Amino acid sequence: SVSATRRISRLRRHTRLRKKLSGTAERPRLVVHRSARHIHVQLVNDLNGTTVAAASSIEADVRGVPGDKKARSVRVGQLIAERAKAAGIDTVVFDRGGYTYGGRIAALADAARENGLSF
Amino acid sequence: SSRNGRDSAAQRLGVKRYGGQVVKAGEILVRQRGTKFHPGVNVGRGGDDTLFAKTAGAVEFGIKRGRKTVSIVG
Amino acid sequence: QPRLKERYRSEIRDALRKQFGYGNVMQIPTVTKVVVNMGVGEAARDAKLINGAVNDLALITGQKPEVRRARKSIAQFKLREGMPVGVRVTLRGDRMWEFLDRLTSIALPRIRDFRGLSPKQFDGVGNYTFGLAEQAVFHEVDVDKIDRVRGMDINVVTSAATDDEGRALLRALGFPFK
Amino acid sequence: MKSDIHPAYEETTVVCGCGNTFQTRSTKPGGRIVVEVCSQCHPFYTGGRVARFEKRY
Amino acid sequence: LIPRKVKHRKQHHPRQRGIASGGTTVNFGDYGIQALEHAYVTNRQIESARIAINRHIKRGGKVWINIFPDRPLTKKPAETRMGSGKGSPEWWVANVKPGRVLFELSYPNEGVARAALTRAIHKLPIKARIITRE
Amino acid sequence: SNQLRVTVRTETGKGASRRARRAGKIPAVLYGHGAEPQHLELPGHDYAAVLRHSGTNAVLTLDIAGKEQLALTKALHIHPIRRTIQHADLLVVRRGEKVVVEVSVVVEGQAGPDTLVTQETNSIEIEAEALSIPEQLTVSIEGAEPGTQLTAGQIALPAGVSLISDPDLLVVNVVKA
RNA sequence: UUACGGCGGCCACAGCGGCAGGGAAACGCCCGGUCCCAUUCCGAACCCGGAAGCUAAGCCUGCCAGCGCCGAUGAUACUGCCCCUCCGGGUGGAAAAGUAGGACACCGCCGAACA
RNA sequence: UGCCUCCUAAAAUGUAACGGAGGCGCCCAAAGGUUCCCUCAACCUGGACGGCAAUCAGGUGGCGAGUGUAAAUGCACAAG
RNA sequence: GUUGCGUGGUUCACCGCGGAGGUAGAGCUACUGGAUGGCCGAUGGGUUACUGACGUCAGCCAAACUCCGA
Ligand SMILES: [Mg+2]
Ligand SMILES: [Mg+2]
Ligand SMILES: [Mg+2]
Ligand SMILES: [Mg+2]
Ligand SMILES: [Mg+2]
Ligand SMILES: [Mg+2]
Ligand SMILES: [Mg+2]
Ligand SMILES: [Mg+2]
Ligand SMILES: [Mg+2]
Ligand SMILES: [Mg+2]
Ligand SMILES: [Mg+2]
Ligand SMILES: [Mg+2]
Ligand SMILES: [Mg+2]
Ligand SMILES: [Mg+2]
Ligand SMILES: [Mg+2]
Ligand SMILES: [Mg+2]
Ligand SMILES: [Mg+2]
Ligand SMILES: [Mg+2]
Ligand SMILES: [Mg+2]
Ligand SMILES: [Mg+2]
Ligand SMILES: [Zn+2]
Repeated sequence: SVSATRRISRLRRHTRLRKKLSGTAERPRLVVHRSARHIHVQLVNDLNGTTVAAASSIEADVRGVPGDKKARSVRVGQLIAERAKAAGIDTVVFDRGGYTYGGRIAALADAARENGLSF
Repeated sequence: SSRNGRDSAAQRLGVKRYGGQVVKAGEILVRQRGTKFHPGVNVGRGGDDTLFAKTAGAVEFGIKRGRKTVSIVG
Repeated sequence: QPRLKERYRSEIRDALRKQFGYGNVMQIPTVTKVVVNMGVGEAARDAKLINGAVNDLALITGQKPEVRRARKSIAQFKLREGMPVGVRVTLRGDRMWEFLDRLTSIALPRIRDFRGLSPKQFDGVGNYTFGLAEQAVFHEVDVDKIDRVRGMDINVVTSAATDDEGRALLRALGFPFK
Repeated sequence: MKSDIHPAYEETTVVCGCGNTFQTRSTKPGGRIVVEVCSQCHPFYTGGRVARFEKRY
Repeated sequence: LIPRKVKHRKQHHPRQRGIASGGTTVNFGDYGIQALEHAYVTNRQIESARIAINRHIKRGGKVWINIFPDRPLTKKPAETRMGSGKGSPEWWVANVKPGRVLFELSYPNEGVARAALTRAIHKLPIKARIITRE
Repeated sequence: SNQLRVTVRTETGKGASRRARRAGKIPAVLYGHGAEPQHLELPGHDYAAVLRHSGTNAVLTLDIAGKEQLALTKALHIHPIRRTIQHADLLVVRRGEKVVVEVSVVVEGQAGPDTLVTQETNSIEIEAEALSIPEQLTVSIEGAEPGTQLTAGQIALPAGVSLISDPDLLVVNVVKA
C-alpha cells in the first residue's frame, strides 16, 4: 500500500522533530496539517494539551480567495497570525508536521511572520 | 602461576540524589554509563551521561513511554 | 502517448472484469514498475563496468542506471563491502509502457533459438521475472562497439494479488508464454 | 537530476520486413531503427524407430 | 557422561542448601530413586549405578537418568603449597538436593524393579528411597 | 456423595497454617464463578481418604458451618519429602458446567514379538459437566509393528466428553527390542 | 449529541490476527509534470497544479479469546529479629510460577456537521 | 606491578587473595559539528552466467543485525 | 582518643511518607550457554533398522544467563 505508508512515514517524521520542539504557554506551537485540498493550523500549548487559536482553509473566508493553493495558504497564514494576537501571543515555534519546509507551508510561515508572529 | 589479577578502579556510579530530596541548581543526580535513566523536565544529560540539575527543586522519578526518567519539580 | 498504454485502458482494462469478478474498478491490476539489472559479478576484478555495463543500459532503457554496492564481504567471491557489483535501472510511468512495447514487439523474438517464456516464473503475488542472454537483442546497443557480452534479468511488478491474476494481465500485454 | 545526464530519447519510427510498422520513443539516432523480424513475422507467434523401418521397407 | 562444552571452565562449588523444587516426582517411569540428603553425585557414581540396574533386570524396560554432571570441580597438583592460582578441572558433578529424583525405571515386575533400584542406591553417596507413581 | 465437614479459618498466615497441619487439618480455598473465595479447613485424613479412593476428580459436598456446597478439586500442593497434601484449590460447581479437567489413561493388552511399550503421558484433558461420569480411558494394544503409534486422536471417550488438549499428543508408543 | 477530521495525555487490560459494515464536510487513494522543488537511476517517494474516478486499500465504527498482554486470593520458597545444640519453633515482612478471572482500551482541548 | 570493563561483592557506595575471564600505551581531517532523510539481521518465494551465500523483485520480520577498538551499561525515538 | 573555644539537637532510635536496586529464591518457547526421554526427519555414512541438524511435546541446570523479584 502507499496510503498506509504515507501516514506511518509522516507521523514518524513528525515524532522525530517533536523530541526537541515542544512549545509552552508563553511560546505556543504552530502545528500545520497539509492535505491535498486544504491546510489546517492550530497553536497547541504542550503542557495541558489546549489549543488556544486555530485557522483552516475549509472555512468560508479562505475558500473564496482566487488563485492557486499557495495563495490560500497565505490567507490562512494571515488568519492565525491575527488570532494569536487576540489571545496575547507574539512569539511561537513552528512545527513542520513531518512535511518539508517549502511550498505551501513556507508560504504559510512567511505570511505569518509579516503579520506579527516573530519566529 | 596465573594470568589474572588486574582490575580497574571503582567509578562510584549510581543515584546520588533520591526521590523527594531537595537539590540545588547544578547538582549531579544519577552518575552512570549510558542512559540507564533519561533526562526529563529541568534535567540535562551531560557528557558522560551524568544527569545533572538545571533548576533548584525536588527530584521525582517516573516513566515516559518505557524509558524511566528523572525530573525536578520547581 | 504510447500505444501500449492506450491499448491497456481500451480493452485489457475491461476484459479483466470478465475473467475475474471484481466489484470495484480500483481492484483491476496494473503493472507499476519494470526493474532491469545486469548484476556484473566480474567487476570485483578489473574495475571496468562504467564503460561497459552503464553505457549499454543507458541505451537500452532510456535513463542512466544506479551502481549498486555489495552489502557484506564474501571471501569465496573475491568481494568486499561497498564494492560495485550491480547496475540497476528502474522504469516508471510512460517510459515503462514504451519499454514493454519495445521489448515484446521487436526485441524479444531476436533471442537465438527462441521458443517462449515460462509461465511458472511468478513469485507468489503476481510479479514476473525472466532473464536474457547478452548485449544482443536490443538494437540500441550495437554488436561492434562493445566489450565482453553480458546479460540481464527483468522484473515486472504488478498490483495483482495472486499468480494467475498476473498471468492474465501479461498475456494480454503480449508476453509469449507456453 | 532529470536534466543533461540522461541520453537522447526522442520519437522513433520502426519498420519491419513484413510490412508492419509502428511509432515509439527510443534512443536510436535519426529515428530509423529497422528490424528484420517482429512480433508478427516470427514463429511461435503464428505457428519413432518403428515408422522408419516401414519407410525403408 | 561429560559435557562437550561449558562456558566457564573453573566455577565455584554449587551450594548445598535447600529442598529441591524441580524434578521431585516420578515423571517418565513407574519407580524412582529420590534423594534425601545433599551430596555431589559424580559421573562415575552414575555410570556405576546404571550398570547395576541394567544387569539385574537384564532386558526389557527403560532406564532414565534425569540428572546430569555439568558442574566442574578442580584439583591442585599433589605436593603443592597453598595458592598459586586455582587448579585445573578434575571431576564432574551434579548438585543433588533432597526431594530430587535421580534414576527412574519402568519394568513389568514390581519385585525385580524395586530390588534393582536398591542395588543402585548402594552405589550413591546419599541416603535415598524408592518412591512410586502415587 | 462424599460428605466432608469443613470450617472457616479464623486467622490466616504462615503461622496459623503450621498450627493447622500439626493439628490434623489442612487449609484450602473455595473459589470460582465470580464469588469471593472462602478460606476453609479440611479434615485432613478424611479428605485424604476420598482422594485415594475416588481419584482427583471427586465431586465433594462441603458443609460450610451448616450450609451445603458442591466442589471439585483444581490443584494440589504435595510436599516433596513428606508426600502429604499441603493445600487444596477447591472450586465451586453448580450442578452441571463444562469444566476443564484432566483424567488418566490406562494401558491394556500385550505385544507379540520383541516389542517395548512405553506410554508417555499419563493424562489428557477433557471437558465435562458435574457429578463425575468420566474416569480412566481404557486403551487396547495388540502390539503391531513399530510404525504404529497411538495418539489422543482415536481415543475411546464416552458421550458428554470432548477432547480439548490436542489431537496429536503421543500417548502410547511401541518400538523394537 | 455524533459510524467525523486534527493535536496531545497514556504506552499492550491499549498489541497482533480474523469477520462484517461506513463516505455530508473532512482525511484519502486518485488525474497530470508548465512553475518552486526532487531521485547516489525513476514526478514511486518529496514538491507543485488539479478534481474526471472510487470506498478496494488507509482511516473510522461494530463483533469474536485463536496468539500475545494483564492477574489476584490462598499456599509456598526465601528472609529480618528472637528462642534454641543441630533438626526445627515463635513473631513481623513475603515472592516467582501456576490458578479463578480481566481484557478487542480510557480521558482532555480545537475544528467540522449537529442541536 | 599503572590504566580500562565484568564476576567474586552478600539487590546504595566501597571491599582482599600468587581468585575467575578479557582489553590498553591507540585510531578517525571524518568515524568531528549541524540540518534533513531512511530501517536492520535471519528466513521463505521467483530470476542469464550464479552455487548455502554477490546484485534484483515481492512477502515475512520490533530487534536476534549494527556500534573503529575488550567488557558492561545504553541505543530501533535511534547513539545503527 | 583527650582537651580549649565556637555552634545547640543538627547525632541516634522508633513510627508514617517519598524514593533507586537486581542478592536470596524462582524462571528460561524471554535472551546467551549446558542438557534428559519421546516425536518429525534436512544432511552424513553402505539402495538404508547407522548418524539425528533444525523444529515440536514433556522434565531440568547456571558466580560472569535474566521476562521477573523479596
Ligand atoms: Mg595482559
Ligand atoms: Mg569494576
Ligand atoms: Mg569526550
Ligand atoms: Mg527451576
Ligand atoms: Mg464526501
Ligand atoms: Mg504521480
Ligand atoms: Mg471496505
Ligand atoms: Mg499472594
Ligand atoms: Mg505470576
Ligand atoms: Mg554493590
Ligand atoms: Mg550490600
Ligand atoms: Mg557528518
Ligand atoms: Mg548517525
Ligand atoms: Mg518505604
Ligand atoms: Mg524495595
Ligand atoms: Mg549482576
Ligand atoms: Mg539461585
Ligand atoms: Mg537454550
Ligand atoms: Mg532432543
Ligand atoms: Mg543470579
Ligand atoms: Zn514483420
